[PDB]
Amino acid sequence: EWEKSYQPPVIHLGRVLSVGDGIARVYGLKSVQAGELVCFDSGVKGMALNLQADHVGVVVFGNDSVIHQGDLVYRTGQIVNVPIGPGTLGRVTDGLGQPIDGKGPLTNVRSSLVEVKAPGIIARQSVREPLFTGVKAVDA
Amino acid sequence: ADAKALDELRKPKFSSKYLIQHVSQKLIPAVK
Amino acid sequence: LKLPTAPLQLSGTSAQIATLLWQVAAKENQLDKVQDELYQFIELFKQHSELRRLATDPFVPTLVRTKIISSVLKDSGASEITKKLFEALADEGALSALLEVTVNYEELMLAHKKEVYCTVITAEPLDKLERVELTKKAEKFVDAGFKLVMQEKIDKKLLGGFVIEFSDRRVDMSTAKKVEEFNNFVNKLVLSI
Amino acid sequence: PAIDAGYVSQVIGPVVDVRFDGELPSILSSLEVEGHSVRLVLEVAQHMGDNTVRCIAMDSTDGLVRGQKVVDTGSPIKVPVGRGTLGRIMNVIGEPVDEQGPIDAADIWSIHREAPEFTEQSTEQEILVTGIKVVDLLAPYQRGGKIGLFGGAGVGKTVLIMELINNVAKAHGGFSVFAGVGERTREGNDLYREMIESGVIKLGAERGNSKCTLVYGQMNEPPGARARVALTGLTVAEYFRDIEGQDVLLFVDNIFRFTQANSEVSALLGRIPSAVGYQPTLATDLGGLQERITTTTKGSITSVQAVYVPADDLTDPAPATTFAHLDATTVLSRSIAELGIYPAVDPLDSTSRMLNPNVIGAEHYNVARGVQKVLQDYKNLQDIIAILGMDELSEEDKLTVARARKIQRFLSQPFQVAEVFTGTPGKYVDLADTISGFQGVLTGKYDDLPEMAFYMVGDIKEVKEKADKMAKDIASRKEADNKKVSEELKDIPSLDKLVSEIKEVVIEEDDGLEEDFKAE
Ligand SMILES: Nc1ncnc2c1ncn2[C@@H]1O[C@H](COP(=O)(O)OP(=O)(O)O)[C@@H](O)[C@H]1O
Ligand SMILES: [Mg+2]
Repeated sequence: EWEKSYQPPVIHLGRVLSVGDGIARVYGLKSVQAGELVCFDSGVKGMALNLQADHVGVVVFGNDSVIHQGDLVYRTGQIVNVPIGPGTLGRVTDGLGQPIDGKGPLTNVRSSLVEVKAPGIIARQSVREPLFTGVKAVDA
Repeated sequence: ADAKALDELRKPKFSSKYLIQHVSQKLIPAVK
Repeated sequence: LKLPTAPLQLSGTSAQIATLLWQVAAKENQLDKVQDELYQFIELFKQHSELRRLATDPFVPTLVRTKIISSVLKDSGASEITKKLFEALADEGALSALLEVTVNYEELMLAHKKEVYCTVITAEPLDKLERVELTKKAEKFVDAGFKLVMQEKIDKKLLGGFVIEFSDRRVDMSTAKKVEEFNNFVNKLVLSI
Repeated sequence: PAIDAGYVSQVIGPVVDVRFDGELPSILSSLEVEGHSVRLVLEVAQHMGDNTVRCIAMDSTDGLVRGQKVVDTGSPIKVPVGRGTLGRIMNVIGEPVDEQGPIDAADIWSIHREAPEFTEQSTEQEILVTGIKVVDLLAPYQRGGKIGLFGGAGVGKTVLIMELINNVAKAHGGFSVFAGVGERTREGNDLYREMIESGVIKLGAERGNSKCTLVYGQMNEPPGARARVALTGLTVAEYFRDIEGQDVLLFVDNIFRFTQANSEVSALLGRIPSAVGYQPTLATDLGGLQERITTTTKGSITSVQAVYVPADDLTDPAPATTFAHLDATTVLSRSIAELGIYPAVDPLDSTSRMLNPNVIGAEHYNVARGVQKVLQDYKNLQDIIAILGMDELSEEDKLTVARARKIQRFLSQPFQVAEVFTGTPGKYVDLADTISGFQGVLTGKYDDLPEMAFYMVGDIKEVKEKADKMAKDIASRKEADNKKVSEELKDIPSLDKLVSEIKEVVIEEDDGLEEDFKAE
């Protein structure tokens, strides 16, 4: 059923104009979203921060020494997300959700956005049940 | 803008020469 | 006032010249005329050094720049839009912008003829039926009745199929990405099962 | 759909440049983005010059593409106002966020208007008795005036605003509008639930007998929303003042967040920054907002606004500009809170225009000036008391020090809204009780009591009650420990009788997390 439903998605390209000071200016990506996770061809991710009229300001999640002027920036199509779920329990991840403990990929997990609006006035209730820290200076 | 479309303007693409052969007949007295 | 709308919106102060140059040449129906007239100056700036002195040298007076461009373009039957264009740029010293107006006049002309220059990379050169299969398969990626103009290249590292390089975006319909995406899907499905 | 529909030109955080092909929107007019995840409303800030407007988004711009069609509403942000807004919650664009259905709108008003003119101003100085001793004595509030609570980061200017709600708003008769600008969402939910319990906000069929409208722009909102929710709450108050023509209360928690949200936006509107890092248009933005919160000839707005101070610095331009727009200033300081004196009002930095002998009377003004003279004379003695010791002043100096340490403790008071985390009952003090008690401490009738007799009491009767309550305590030593617990006959069971009653709980076998993650 995967192979009968298989569509090679039109990858949107974009050259790098200017990199340095931890931020790349990216030509192209005319359909990119504000706050979208873009992926450089060096494998280092980025976030489309400032959508300008003539370029896209991309802050680079990683060392920007691997980015050159003329590198290709593929957009991933989604706002900056991390894998969330019970498969993260026990795992040491970096700031983008990729595991750094070397225990393989995060199985049993699902990507969700890191920039979510906090729940509103009618979504809360009062804090009733306690959370015991095990420090008796604190819990008393 | 871009660069890769702008490198292609290094190639001759004029497809008519009623100006390039006219201006050299009138540029040099005008600048002299 | 009442001008025909540009085929696509563009950037600032150099494409805004080319948008306005397209918007007045469309009311004159001289779109292909001045696109030929802009191209002739680009070879003209390639020939003479005393002409591209008027665009780079900051010591020519702004009177001598606007007189020489008029004293050359009295004649030759150049369109009255371009001889009004070059007097606008010579008064402001924006003669250097012509190389950037022309590349912004091009894609306005390209989106008026609704053509899009793509590049096809296949494993073997095509048939004359494989081309008409490929054209209607690649016509699902443009957003209107665009006349697709293909180019053909060969990469045998692809094991059959094609990729399209639209110079904005790329679609990889090759069997190489198909088999590696297949193996990724299989090796990630047995990661769970 | 060609004209009156522009497209997103560029997106710089909360600042969206929208390009129109012709017939641009006016400044302050609201626009709508088509096909966003939530309703995204932009509000035009500038005409950038090349058929481009520059807007501020009232929600998050995450997910905008630079081609998205933006329709123009032809009007500024228009929120519902009227009596059908009472007992509801609104956000910055007037949408209900209480899940009680649509807001029944007596009118749909724009949130932008000019200040009332000079001839509509009313000069009427009547006092507002708050029940708080330091407020009623040293900086009395005007009934119909602008009140500011200054202080930074945990000094108590939300507990002061809730005590002012609890005292003034319950005994008011008019309507109230709480505009929560840039505050905690926990606090807004606390106020909403506490106002449901008090009947100030009623739900459902008897909703129209509510006495409060909440407009919440809390600190999880993007800087376009916090910069404009005070205007929405102001419009809901302005309708009751102008059209219904009655006296209302406007409680704005952290009007500093309006200034801060404009300071966040204005870095991206392409401006040279002003002093400490704020926008160049600080004073005029703050002024044009504050000059609408006035008493006029057609109605009254009693405005209580908490003002945050950054880094406990009053010389910061956002508090220093707010100082001029207020009639009563209540400066809460951190060191007075660290002394345990709550409400932590600095009595030598809080002022009022009602502290005038022609407004509050002669003995009230004289008692207030005498308390401030004792406190200033004690503040001038702080260095030598610190480095030489108390034992080297003159006798009148160390009488001044004792009376000042008495009136510092006596200015503190237990709050009825703080009785859930203190344990002391709250003490509403009448104004005459405050004047009489402080005249008693000033003349010298109470040089005999201890200092801690004055700490956290209502009035001058309760200092004597607490004096005998704490001098019977040093005599409180009773005989034989009064046991009656040694072998109580069949009242205290054994331990295994008591473990025989406690229920067994079931421990559900390694957290069950993968079985319900695959449920979706
Ligand atoms: N009136 C008060 N009486 C006693 N404690 C207070 C009082 N006001 C504030 N506090 C203490 O200080 C904290 C800050 O109160 P709050 O009014 O929320 O301050 P802010 O809003 O300025 O941060 C409270 O949680 C409490 O511990
Ligand atoms: Mg607070």
